[PDB]
Amino acid sequence: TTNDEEIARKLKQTADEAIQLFQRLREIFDKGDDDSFEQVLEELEEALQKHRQLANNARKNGAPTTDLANLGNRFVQLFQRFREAWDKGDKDSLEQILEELEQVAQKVIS
Ligand SMILES: [Cl-]
Ligand SMILES: [Cl-]
Ligand SMILES: [Cl-]
Repeated sequence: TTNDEEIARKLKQTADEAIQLFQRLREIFDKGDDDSFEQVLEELEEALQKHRQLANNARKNGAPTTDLANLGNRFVQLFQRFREAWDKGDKDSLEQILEELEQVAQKVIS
């Protein structure tokens, strides 16, 4: 098809990467180790940047966007706080911010 579907397909793919990766980060946090955790942490942020960049391109070409959410803004702003909490070592934040994140995700996917 057009390059506008390729963008629609990649928005959808990157959202699925983030959804997948957030589920795994979530449970490493109930388990695992800074090793895997920090690794999944960066994967999730890599997916979300791709998604964001794809979104800019769809907006440029005015592509007909079907956006499953926008707790998307909610999710991204909460994920930025989570990273600041992690990087600050602030562990009590981490648990609160991780719950809010799981709540947004489930609101979108269901
Ligand atoms: Cl989507
Ligand atoms: Cl908070
Ligand atoms: Cl919410």
